[PDB]
Amino acid sequence: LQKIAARVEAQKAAYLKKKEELLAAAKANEAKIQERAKKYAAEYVSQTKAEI
Amino acid sequence: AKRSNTSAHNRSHQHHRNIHKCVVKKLWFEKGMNAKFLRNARYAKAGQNK
Amino acid sequence: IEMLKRVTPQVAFGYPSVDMVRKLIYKLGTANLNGQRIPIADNQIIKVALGHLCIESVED
Amino acid sequence: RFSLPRSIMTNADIEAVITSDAVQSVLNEKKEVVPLPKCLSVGACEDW
Amino acid sequence: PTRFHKSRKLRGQVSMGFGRVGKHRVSPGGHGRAGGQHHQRTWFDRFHPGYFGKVGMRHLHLMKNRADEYEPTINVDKLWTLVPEEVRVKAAAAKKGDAVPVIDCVQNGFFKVLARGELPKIPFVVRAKDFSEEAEKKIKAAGGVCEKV
Amino acid sequence: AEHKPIIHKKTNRFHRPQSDLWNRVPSAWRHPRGIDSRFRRKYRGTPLHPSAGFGSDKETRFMLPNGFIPVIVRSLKDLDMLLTKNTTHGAMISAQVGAKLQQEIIKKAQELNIEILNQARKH
Amino acid sequence: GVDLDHRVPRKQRQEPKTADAQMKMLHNLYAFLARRTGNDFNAKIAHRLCISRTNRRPYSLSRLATALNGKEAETIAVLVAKITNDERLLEVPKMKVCALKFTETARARILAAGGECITFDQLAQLRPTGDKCLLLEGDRTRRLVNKHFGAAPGDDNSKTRPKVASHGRKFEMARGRRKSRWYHA
Amino acid sequence: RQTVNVLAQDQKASTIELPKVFDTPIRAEVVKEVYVNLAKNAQQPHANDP
RNA sequence: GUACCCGUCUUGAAACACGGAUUAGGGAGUUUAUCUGUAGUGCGAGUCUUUGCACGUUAACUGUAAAGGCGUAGAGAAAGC
RNA sequence: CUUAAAUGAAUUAGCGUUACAAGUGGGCUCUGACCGGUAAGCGGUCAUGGCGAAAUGGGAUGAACCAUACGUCUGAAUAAG
RNA sequence: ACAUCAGUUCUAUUGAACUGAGAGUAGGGGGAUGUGGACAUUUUUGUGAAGGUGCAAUGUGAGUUGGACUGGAAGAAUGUC
Repeated sequence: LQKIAARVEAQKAAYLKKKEELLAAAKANEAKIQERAKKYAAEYVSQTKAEI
Repeated sequence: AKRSNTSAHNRSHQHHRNIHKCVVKKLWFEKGMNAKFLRNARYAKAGQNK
Repeated sequence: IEMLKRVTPQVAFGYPSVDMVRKLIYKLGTANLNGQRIPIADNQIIKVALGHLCIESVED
Repeated sequence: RFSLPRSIMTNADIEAVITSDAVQSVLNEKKEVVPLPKCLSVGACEDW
Repeated sequence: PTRFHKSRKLRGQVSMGFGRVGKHRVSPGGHGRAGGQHHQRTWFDRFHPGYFGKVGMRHLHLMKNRADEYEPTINVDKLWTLVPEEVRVKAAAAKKGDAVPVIDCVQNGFFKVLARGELPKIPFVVRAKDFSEEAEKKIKAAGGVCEKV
Repeated sequence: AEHKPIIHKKTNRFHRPQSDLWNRVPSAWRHPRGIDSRFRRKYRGTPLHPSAGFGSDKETRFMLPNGFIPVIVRSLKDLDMLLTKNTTHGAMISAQVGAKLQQEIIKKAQELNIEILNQARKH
Repeated sequence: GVDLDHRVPRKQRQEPKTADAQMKMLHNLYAFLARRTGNDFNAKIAHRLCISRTNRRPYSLSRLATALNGKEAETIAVLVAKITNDERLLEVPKMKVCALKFTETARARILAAGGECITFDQLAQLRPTGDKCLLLEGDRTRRLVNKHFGAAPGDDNSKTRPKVASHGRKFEMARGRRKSRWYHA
Repeated sequence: RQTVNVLAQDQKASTIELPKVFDTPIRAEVVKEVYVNLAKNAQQPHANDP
C-alpha cells in the first residue's frame, strides 16, 4: 500500500505527460486537415469545369 | 382412409436451417487402392527409419 | 450490378452527387465500431479506426 | 480409511497476494470508460 | 425431490409437457423388447447389432474356482509393487551372490505373468503358476528366475 | 430525499379474462392457454397482458406516495435495520403488534428519526 | 422488423458452477490476472478453473516425469487437475509441480525426492507472467463413457462399443456382428 | 503452532496447543450435503393402509 | 370508439360440433428396481463398509476385522495364447 | 532439406466438434408449372411464399390476398388503401 | 422517456457506461410467488392471534402490506429440508 501510493504518483505524471503530448499532436493535425478540405473543394470545382 | 402419399413442401426449409459440408479426413483410402502399390509404400517407410 | 438486378423490386437506388454524400455523413453518419453502432460525434473516433488507411477526419 | 483433508489454497484470503509488488509490477494500468458527446466537428466547412 | 421436478412448473399448461395431438398413453410400442424382428427392429439393428441368433459351444456345469476358468493375471512391469519399497532398495545394492528376494504372486492371487512393460536390472525370483514367452524372456534379461507351481 | 416524480405506467389491476362474469373465477391474473382464446391472440378489445413493458423505474420501485420505501417492522429489535438507510427507506409496523408495543415503537422512532408509514390505528 | 438469426448455438461457461469458497476464490485471482496482464497463459488457467470435473482429467505422475525429462530446473509443471501417482514408475525425478490437489500417495513421492508442492495462489506471487512454466492437460477421450460416443454401433464400421451389461458369447455376437449370420455390420 | 489457554475450574491453569484437525478448511456445501442426507436416516418409515 | 363464449379434437369453431344452471370443499406425471447421460461432492490404481460384530444419551450416530462387488487385459465357438 | 516472390475477384461473415432430450410422423393454401376428370370450395404432385403458431391497418364482412410482421407510452411523416 | 433480455467496452468484492432486439401453438431452458409439515435462528399475541367481510396503497405479475368492523386463541418471519 505504501509502494502502491508511491507508484500512483508516477501514473499521475505519466498521464499528464501524454495529456500535453496528444494535445500538441492534435494541433498539428488541425493544420493538416484544413489544406485537405481546401484541396477537395478546388478539386471538385475543377472537375465540374473540366467536363462542362 | 385415403390420406396423402408424400410431400416435398418444406424439405428445402429444413435442409437449409442447418447443407453442412462433410470434410474428408485424408485423400488416400487404404481399405481400397491397389495392394501392390500399398505393399511397396510400406517398404518405403520401413527402410527409411533404419 | 447483377446482384442488384435480382433485388430490383425491393430497393430504390441511384447515383448521389457530392453535396448529398456530404450531408448524409455530417447529419446521420455513424461508425459501426466493434459491432456497436456508435454515433460519429468527433473526428478522433474515425482517426483511431481508419488512420492507418490515411483517412484522418470526416472530410477524408 | 480416512485421512485428513487438504485445502486447495495455502492462504486464507486472496487480497495479500494481489496487492504484493511481485504481482503489481507486471499489471497494466487501470482503465476507465469515457462517456461520449451528443453533438460542428470540422474546422472549415465554409470553404465548401 | 418433488420441488425440483419439471412437472411442478408445468401447472396451468394442460398437457404437462406431453403433447395435444398424440396424447401420452401407456403402450405405444408394446412391452419391453417387443417387436424386435418387426416394428422396433430399427432400434435393435441400429444400437445393438448381433442381438438375434445363436453362437458358440454350450458349456455345462461351469465353475469359476477350477484352474480352467480362474486365471488372474499380473504384469512384469510391476511385481515389485507386491513387495514393500525398503526391500528392493537393499536388493539393488548386492553382489552376484546371495539374498535374492522371492516375489510370491500366488499368495497375492496372481497365477499368470504377462510382459507389457519394463523392469530394472535387479535380481529377483518370480514364483507363479504360468508365464508368457516374452515375460519369461524379460525376467531372464533383468537377471532373475522363473519358478513354476 | 430527492427523487423523480413517481409515475406508474398502469393505474389499475389486471383481471383474468371472463372473471367479471363468474364468481367461481377469481380476479387474480392467469395467463390464458386456450387454443381458440381471443385473449392469447391479442385481438382488439381484449386487455393488454402483464409483461416487462409495464415495469416501473428502477429508482422509484416499491416507493410510496410519501417518498420512502416501506420495510416491515415486527419488533423493537428489527428497527435496527433502518438505522443505516434513514432517509431512503421508512418503517411500517405490523398489524399483529398490539397497542402497548405500538406506542414504544413510535417512541423509539422519534429518537432515531425514522418516518413511520402506518397511520391512524386509533384510540 | 429486422432479419436476424436470434437463436444461440453456443453457450460458454463464464464462471464456475461449484459452490466452494476456494475454487470460486482462485478463479477470481486468475480472472483478475487474465484481464489485467493481458496474457495467453493466465487466460487458459482462468478458463480451466471454470470447466467441469469430467474435463479436468487426472494427470498421472509418470506423464509428469516424461514431460519434464529434458526441461531444466526452475521450471514448474502447472496443471489444473488432480495429480495421481503411478505404481509402475519406480524412481521419481526431483520435480517442481503446481496443481489443485494431489493424492496423498503422490505428495509423499514428490516430497521424498526433494520436489515441490505448490498451490495456485502461491504460484500467482512467483510467476505472474508464467515465464518458464509448462501447462499440461490430460486427454479428454480417456474416459470409458467416451468410447460409447460416436457413430452408432453397426454403421460399418463404428468401432463404438454397444452399451451392454454382460460380455461373452450369447450377448450380441450373432446376426449383425459376423458374416456367417447374414451380414457383418 | 498457535495456542489457546485452558481455564482453571474456578481462571487459567495452563496453555495447550491446538490439534491438527483445526487446520482443515470449513465447507458449508459439504456439511449441508452430508447433514441433509444423514438426517433422513434419523426417521421412521410410515405408510397409508395399503 | 372498440369488444362474437370459454374449454376441446381439428387443415379450419362465434358456429346449426361436443362439455358447461349456481357456489363451496375434494380432484390427475408419483414411487420402486435395473440402467443411460450431464452437473455437484469425496477418495483415487484403487474404491465401496453394507451382510455382520463392537458401541450408544439407542431403529440414528460412532468404531472396525475379513471377504465380496465393480475397476485394474484382451481377442477367440474353443483348445491353447 | 531448401532457390526464387508474394497474400493476386466482388460483397459479406468468427468458424469447427460433441453429448442428452422434448414435441412431431392427419396438414391446408395464394401465384405460376402439371397428371386424371365435363367440371368442382374435386382427387394426386412440383417451386417460392402464406396460414397452422402472425397481431394491427386495408379488401363493408372473411384463417390463406395487399401493406407489415408486435415491450409500455408520447409525437412526426408514410405504406396498402 | 421508461422496462426487460442479450451483447460491447471496462471493473473484484456482484457494479459502471453504451449499443442492439422485440409474434408465438406442440415443446425445451432460466429466475420468482404461494400451500401442509420439519430442523435451526428471531419474534408477535386477552392494551386482542388466526380466520372472515369491505377499503386504501404496493409489485410487470403470481402476490404482499396497511388501517376499520367482526372474532376470542394462537400466528408469522429469515435460511436450509
